[PDB]
Amino acid sequence: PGIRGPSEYSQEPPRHPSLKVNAKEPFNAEPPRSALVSSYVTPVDLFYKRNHGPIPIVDHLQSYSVTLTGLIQNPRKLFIKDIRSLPKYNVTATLQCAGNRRTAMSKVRNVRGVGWDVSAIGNAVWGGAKLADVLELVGIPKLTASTNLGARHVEFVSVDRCKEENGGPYKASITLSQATNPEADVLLAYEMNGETLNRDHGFPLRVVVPGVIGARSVKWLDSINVIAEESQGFFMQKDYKMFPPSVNWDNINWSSRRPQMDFPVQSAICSVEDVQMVKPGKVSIKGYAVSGGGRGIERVDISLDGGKNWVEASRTQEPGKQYISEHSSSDKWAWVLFEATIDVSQTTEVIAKAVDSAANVQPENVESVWNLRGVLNTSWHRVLLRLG
Amino acid sequence: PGIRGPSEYSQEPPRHPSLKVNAKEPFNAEPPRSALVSSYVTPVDLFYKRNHGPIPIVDHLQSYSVTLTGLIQNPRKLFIKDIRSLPKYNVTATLQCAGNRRTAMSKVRNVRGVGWDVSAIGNAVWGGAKLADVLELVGIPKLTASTNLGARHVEFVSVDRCKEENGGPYKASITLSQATNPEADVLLAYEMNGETLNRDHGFPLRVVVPGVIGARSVKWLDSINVIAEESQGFFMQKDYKMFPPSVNWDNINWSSRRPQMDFPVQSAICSVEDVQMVKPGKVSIKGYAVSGGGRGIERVDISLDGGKNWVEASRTQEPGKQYISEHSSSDKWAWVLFEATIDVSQTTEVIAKAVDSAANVQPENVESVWNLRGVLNTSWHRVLLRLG
Ligand code: MTQ
Ligand code: MTQ
Ligand SMILES: [Cs+]
Ligand SMILES: [Cs+]
Ligand SMILES: [Cs+]
Ligand SMILES: [Cs+]
Repeated sequence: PGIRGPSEYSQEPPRHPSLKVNAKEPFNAEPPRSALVSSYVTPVDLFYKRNHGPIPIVDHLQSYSVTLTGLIQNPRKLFIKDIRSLPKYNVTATLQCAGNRRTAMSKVRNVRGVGWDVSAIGNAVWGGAKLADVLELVGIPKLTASTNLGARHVEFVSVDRCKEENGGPYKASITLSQATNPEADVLLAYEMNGETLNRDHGFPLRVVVPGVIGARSVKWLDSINVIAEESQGFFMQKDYKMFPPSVNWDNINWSSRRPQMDFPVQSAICSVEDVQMVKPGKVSIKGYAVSGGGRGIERVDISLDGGKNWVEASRTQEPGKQYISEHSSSDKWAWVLFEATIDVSQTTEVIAKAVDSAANVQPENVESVWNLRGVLNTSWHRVLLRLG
Repeated sequence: PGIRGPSEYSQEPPRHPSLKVNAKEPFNAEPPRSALVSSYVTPVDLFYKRNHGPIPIVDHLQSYSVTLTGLIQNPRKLFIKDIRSLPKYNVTATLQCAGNRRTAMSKVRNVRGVGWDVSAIGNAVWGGAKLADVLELVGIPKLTASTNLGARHVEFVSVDRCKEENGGPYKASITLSQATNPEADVLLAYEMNGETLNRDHGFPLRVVVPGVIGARSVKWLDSINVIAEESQGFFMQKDYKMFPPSVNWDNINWSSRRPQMDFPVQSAICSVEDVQMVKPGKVSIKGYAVSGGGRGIERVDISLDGGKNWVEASRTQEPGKQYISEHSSSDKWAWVLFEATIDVSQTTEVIAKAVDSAANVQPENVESVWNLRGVLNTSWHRVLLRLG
């Protein structure tokens, strides 16, 4: 034991004051819209924070370890020294919380849960060890779907403490396939944006699962548990699922839906507020677009006339570099930043929507995708510009 | 030379007479709706047929070969005997033509091209050698993105002859990443539904690229050409791209869009016609749903009231087996068949839409996704039931 998960909030780390706080305990927060999109790589200070419990505190860093157990030949135990000695990779990858844009779905028909605007999302450079390498180390070769021992899934278990698990830890799981395929870039990350991982973001070690919803990138690892069936954790089985609009608290059956992993094409306008005063002339419409599953953004469309007509915005990743969608130069796990300059002379509704590399679209209206958990609001984002 | 590509249509193979023919020369055809969905595995007789030119004819089977050239150490030449001696795989995979459902898009605003109804799609068991294995044979190891010789793409060149290429061959390409990853199941297929591959479908050898539009699964292979940049073939650069609705023949710039590979969530009702007479009582609404990229179908929704309310249809792959979406038992490259029994007492509009494992949705209206080439019509399919 080099680390503990507190059961109360007295030793929480400090955060940037500019953060819009959606829940204090546990800590759930997001940057102001106008700062989200200022840079392609999200500074740690401004990277959104989503926690189900108190933040773990490390008393003694050497003596911290991740335990490799379950359907494995030799249940080893891996120290932070051991993880840093594996071949290091740097993966650029956006974490988007499945809760992103929930508040606007709630406004239409109420949802229980923490409120989020348009910034429950962040892009960072993750440094660490590939999970496939770590599993090779324990007798599970690369590109394996299942083993002779019955292994099919990999469960990541935290050291934190959540009310929902009655004081137990946050957990998630992924398939052995995904875990064991180095091209899927699942990372045991000990670094974020070139610095040592912070407390808020999972120090000393988190999993990062690219192209998958935020909720699966488990922070503050206690164990990596190789198992026969998917994790039966509360947050795999009784959350983070996409129900149809007909489903409510009286008819919900949690086993009727599969756990959400991949996520669909998303965009939002960030350079202006949902209802914003402007001076006549040129206004810069800037924002983000992403899709899960390693799919890029082929197109961002912007409309000034209630969606009769669209004009195409520009798209960019690393600044200077030209963005190309299904391409070896592109950062396939990361968002894409969009900009369009428009001419305003009158009170104007502006709308943004994105289309990904697989030609997937965003739903026109929240109503068609409205869901009980208030997740994956990918409605066309509509903003209103007014003449002040 | 054991095979040739004709320049004229005098030696075309026979087809099933039930086929609805959309163009005779070259041969472009699709089964009647009502037969499409009778079985999970589409019989070869009824599997849709899409050709840009005359069908190649083989005069001498031994002496046919595929040539491995380009950015490769030892330009080998591989005979059909050699391909069959590699480890055989059987992959279940749906080919959907990017042109599927084009005619309905054209009704709204005219598109140039061959007309298709709802059946430019088919599901089969493909037998052959993995392309990753074949490339390993020529010194390119598995899970490579690029090589020291500058290789980044793999181009498949046919032996056929197309007007568009001025008598030259149909070609496509994929990334070295996709080609070389055995989990992507790219196959050099010599078998289809347990029999030897037909002429129509590429005898003796075609590529099948799962989870990617039909157009990339190049038939009647002449050469597998490892190269530094994407193929400059006509059908990669000047076709099979997804343009926004504002693009027309006066403003089109082909380099403005990337070549379409993955495709989005699609469904159609097949057990009844777009306008159909029924007797009061119980009517079975049966169809297909698919998505590209190895994504499953999480949900199919059916509405009888103009899309105010939806009820969930059932979903099935292999009969008897229970379909589960992101699961080891599921056929991730294959379509999903849906059925719902409904009660009709009155004249009724029925609507079907699907939602994939990544929670991607279908666009409500063609207008929003209308495009010049008339590809990837994934509009909600609406049918009209009348009281006769
Ligand atoms: N140990 C641990 N405890 C958590 O509550 C926990 N929650 C997260 C969810 S649920 Mo969601 O609501 O799909 S977004 C999200 C991210 C947030 O990463 P970060 O704080 O570092 O921005 O951490 C995931 N990882 C976790 N790990
Ligand atoms: N050699 C060759 N010539 C073709 O014209 C050719 N066209 C195809 C397209 S273009 Mo599309 O417009 O996206 S659907 C489709 C499929 C059809 O395979 P099959 O006919 O056996 O169903 O083969 C692709 N492979 C090809 N291979
Ligand atoms: Cs431990
Ligand atoms: Cs890159
Ligand atoms: Cs050849
Ligand atoms: Cs399977």
